[PDB]
Amino acid sequence: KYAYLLESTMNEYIEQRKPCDTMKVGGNLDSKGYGIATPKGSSLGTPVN
Amino acid sequence: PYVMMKKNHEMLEGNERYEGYCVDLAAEIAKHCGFKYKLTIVGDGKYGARDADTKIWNGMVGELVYGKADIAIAPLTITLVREEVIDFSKPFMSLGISIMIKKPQKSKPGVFSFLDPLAYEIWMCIVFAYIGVSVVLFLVSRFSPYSSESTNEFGIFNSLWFSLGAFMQQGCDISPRSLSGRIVGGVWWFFTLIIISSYTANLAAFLTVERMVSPIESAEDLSKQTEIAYGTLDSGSTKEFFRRSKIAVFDKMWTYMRSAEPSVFVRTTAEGVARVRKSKGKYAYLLESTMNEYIEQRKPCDTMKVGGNLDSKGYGIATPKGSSLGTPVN
Amino acid sequence: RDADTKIWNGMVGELVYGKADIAIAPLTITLVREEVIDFSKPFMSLGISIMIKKPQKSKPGVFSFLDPLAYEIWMCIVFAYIGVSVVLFLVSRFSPYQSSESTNEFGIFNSLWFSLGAFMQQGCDISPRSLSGRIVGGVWWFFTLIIISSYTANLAAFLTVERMVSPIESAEDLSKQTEIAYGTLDSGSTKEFFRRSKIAVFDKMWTYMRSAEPSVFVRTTAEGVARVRKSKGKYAYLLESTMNEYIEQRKPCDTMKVGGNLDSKGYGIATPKGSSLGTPVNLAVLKLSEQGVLDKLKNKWWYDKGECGAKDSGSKEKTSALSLSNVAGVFYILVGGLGLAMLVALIEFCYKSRLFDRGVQMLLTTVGAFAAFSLMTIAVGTDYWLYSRGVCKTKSVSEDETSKKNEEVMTHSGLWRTCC
Amino acid sequence: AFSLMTIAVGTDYWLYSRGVCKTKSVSEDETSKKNEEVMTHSGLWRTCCLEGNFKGLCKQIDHFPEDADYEADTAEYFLRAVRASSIFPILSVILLFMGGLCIAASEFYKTRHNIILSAGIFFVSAGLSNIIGIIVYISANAGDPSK
Amino acid sequence: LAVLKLSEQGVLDKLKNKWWYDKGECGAKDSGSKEKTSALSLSNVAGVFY
Amino acid sequence: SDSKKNSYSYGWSFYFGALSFIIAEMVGVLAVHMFIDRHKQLTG
Ligand SMILES: NS(=O)(=O)c1cc2c(cc1Cl)N[C@H]([C@H]1C[C@H]3C=C[C@@H]1C3)NS2(=O)=O
Ligand SMILES: NS(=O)(=O)c1cc2c(cc1Cl)N[C@H]([C@H]1C[C@H]3C=C[C@@H]1C3)NS2(=O)=O
Ligand SMILES: N[C@@H](CCC(=O)O)C(=O)O
Repeated sequence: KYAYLLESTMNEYIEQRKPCDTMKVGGNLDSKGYGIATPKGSSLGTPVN
Repeated sequence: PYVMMKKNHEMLEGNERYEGYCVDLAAEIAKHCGFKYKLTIVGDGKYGARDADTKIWNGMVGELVYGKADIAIAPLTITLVREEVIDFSKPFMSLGISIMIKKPQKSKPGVFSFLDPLAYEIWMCIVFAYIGVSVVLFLVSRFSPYSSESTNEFGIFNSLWFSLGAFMQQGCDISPRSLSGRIVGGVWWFFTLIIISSYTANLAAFLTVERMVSPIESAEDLSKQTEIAYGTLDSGSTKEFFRRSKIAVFDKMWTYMRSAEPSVFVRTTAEGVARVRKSKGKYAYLLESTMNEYIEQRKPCDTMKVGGNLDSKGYGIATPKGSSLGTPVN
Repeated sequence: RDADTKIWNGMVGELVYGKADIAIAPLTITLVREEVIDFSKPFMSLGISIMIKKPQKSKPGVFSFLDPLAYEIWMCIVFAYIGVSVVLFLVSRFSPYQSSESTNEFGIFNSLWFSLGAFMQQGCDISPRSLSGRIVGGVWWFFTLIIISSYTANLAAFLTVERMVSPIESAEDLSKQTEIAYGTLDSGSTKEFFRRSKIAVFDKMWTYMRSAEPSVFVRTTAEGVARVRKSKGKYAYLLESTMNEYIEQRKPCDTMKVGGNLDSKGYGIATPKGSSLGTPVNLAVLKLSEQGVLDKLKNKWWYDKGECGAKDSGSKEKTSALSLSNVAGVFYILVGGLGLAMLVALIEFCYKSRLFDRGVQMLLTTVGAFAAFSLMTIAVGTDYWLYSRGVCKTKSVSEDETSKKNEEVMTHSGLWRTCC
Repeated sequence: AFSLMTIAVGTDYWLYSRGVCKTKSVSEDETSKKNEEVMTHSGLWRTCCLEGNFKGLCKQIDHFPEDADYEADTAEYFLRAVRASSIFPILSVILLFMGGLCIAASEFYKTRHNIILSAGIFFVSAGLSNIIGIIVYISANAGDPSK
Repeated sequence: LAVLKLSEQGVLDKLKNKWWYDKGECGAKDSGSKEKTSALSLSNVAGVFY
Repeated sequence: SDSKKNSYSYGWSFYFGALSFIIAEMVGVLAVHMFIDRHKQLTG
């Protein structure tokens, strides 16, 4: 009787853990991303990209 | 639907002749960053690749590297070799390489679909066997029976009804009592045991069939069958993907495309969709999924997206390397 | 080698006489080639193999309706049919302790008709109508419910199955017949193999091939494939397995490779003696084989460039309508049953229009009792029940191992004794 | 019934199939290509092309086909041998005729009283020979491939 | 040279055919159902006869 | 193989036991017909 809204990567992870009693339904409502973050002006920023 | 010619292209001028998704996106970007713009089309109509043995970019990437264009509001896939020459923005749609086939036109179950487990020549010989048994069972029974004929209850018309009861498995009141009567009744019982049971066993097969829902379920299915050609858009990012991939299934798919004649590669997306529609399902076109959704949801509705996306990519706004507005577009 | 001039020819000659540096080629690793040029570790494995013409799909028979049940059960159904009809007669006809005898309508001729009717799932006119009569009728109903539901479980499948029937399954099966013809190449290492054969099977194969008219040997491999395809399944050609798999994957797709490889040999990259290339060529073969490149290059050229496409084409499955050819045997029996029914009605009409005895039937019973007692004692005593492969007096007792009882033999078993 | 069977065994519009025409009846030259499987009214003995430039030409059917790819088992051999000689439609025609002689010898040679019974047997037996001719005909048309 | 000479004379074959196959302790019969539509056998329905 | 290697076949001793069945059933029918016929002569 309860549906929880959370990010999809966590949601797929809880589904693959015991007691296996969760399910991910529906497509993603928004779309966002996880990205590697470097400080401004770091020389690493171009090879990390 | 990224860039289209507006229906009133003759009536309008300037930017107003174009309309589409990128047309709306370019307006929203320039509204935020305050710059005036003019929408143009790339000349060769190619997205952009390097020339082999000449090392010269073509297309929309080629216009940005060589300074002829300032910014690309386009379905331009963020790939490795493009990033080294031009900066991309953050992705604005997510997609992947997907497959397009012709939809198999489904055969509707007709109004007389119950006659399908047995052919149309076998029902005709059932009726000929039904007539033939009911007359022989008449000739046997009403045969100077030695008052004489009044004993058996098998005329012709009762014999047609006894034989009809044996076939539809419902039984009847009368039953043959002479020895030659019990032969023709006994053989027709064996006939109707096989044929009715061959019907019900095959009808279980026709009802519980799933159907020919996909000859291609996934990308490995394309790799194993050579009856069906598959190609990509020439000088695009999708062709560059199969060349550069070290995955075992994708290497087999590049081995097929490179060698096979006639050339499975197409010039534009509109040409490649047509080769699906004109090959009786023997050409599967590997295109981006966001183009594949748009073709699938429009008339004449004879294209089908099979399998998952082969990977995950993205479209990006592109400026030249170290251009003045690269950071505001991010 | 030329036998007298002692110069090498071929690609081995090109490497010895310094013309070439490496023989990336299907060159068989042999002893006499090894002594004059080095060989790599073999990049591909092969052996002598059997090529037979691909047999056409076995259509189901005329009598394919009785295929869901084995011929064991059909004979036991007939025995159970006669068994019930006699018991149902015997039960319903005793002297009831003058119309008391004539109550039940079950003679021997009606009781055959009740039992036939219950089995064919058509209701019959008469009913047992007595307690011991209904137990026979009740149990035969439970018999026919189980058997018919077992028979008609998958009756449509047994009418529409085709199976490829190999005439030959291996080299020993080709050894024990002369109708299908052997063949090898006239001038090759394969014919050399059957000269130097201390295996009794292969030596039996060689005495046949030498003494055979017309000549089973062919001058080229191209003619040997054509003699397979011409002689309509009566010719089997022996050649190396890598060629044999290649001809199978080419149109008209009417060849088949049967049996395992009779010998095992290899193809290796050949370098001249003392070449510096010999050590990296050895190590490059080993790098390709671990990476699966040699598995990938073989799976490309032999099967993926294949004109045949046998894998995907045989993989798709369909279920289709019954044809008249599939159940034509049922119609042959029916019209055969109708012609029999007219023939019986004529001969009984001529007999009625144109001498049973109690003493004659008494002599008939005495002979038949003795005839039944004679056949049953001869059956139990004498041991010719089953003809199958079994343990015989080679190693009838398990005295020593490895001997395998001549690998098996035909053995007429019995109810107690087995005899070979 | 005597007329309809003699007409049926006589004419050759039994089956409409993509048959091997007269041009491909012999393998005469290269790339004749059977006019890409031209429609053909095959029959009980004669297979003849229609609606083509080479229509109106006929040949006997190869009931035993050729040097093809078969071991020739006995069930297919006996089925081909029956349909080749067409013994079941021919036995139908003779059985229809003998009933025609009995029904002719009914009014004439009357009071024999069993001729009209025997004519019933010839008419029933001719029908049973007729359906056994139809079944072997349809079961012999499996050589048409139908993939 | 020793391995190649033993291979061509079938010695490596004869020693393999000896050691791997002479034991034969169980005929494993691991083929099983190579063909799918098996005819129903008497041992499966022998209880009905009983 | 799929009922192919052993290829079991039944010899003449098996079929005699089958013919010993069918004769034993025909006699058992005829012996009952006598027991009916002996009581047709017993009663009349
Ligand atoms: N698949 S195949 O038969 O072409 C094949 C055959 C062979 C392969 C690898 C493959 Cl993929 N590697 C072996 C190698 C492993 C070591 C033993 C022999 C060489 C060195 N040679 S082989 O036994 O000749
Ligand atoms: N049949 S077997 O496995 O016993 C077997 C296997 C092989 C044999 C000989 C036998 Cl008997 N010889 C070959 C050898 C002959 C030449 C070809 C490859 C090496 C050099 N190696 S093999 O291919 O590994
Ligand atoms: N998004 C692709 C489209 C062309 C293709 O699929 O190859 C590109 O810009 O290169």
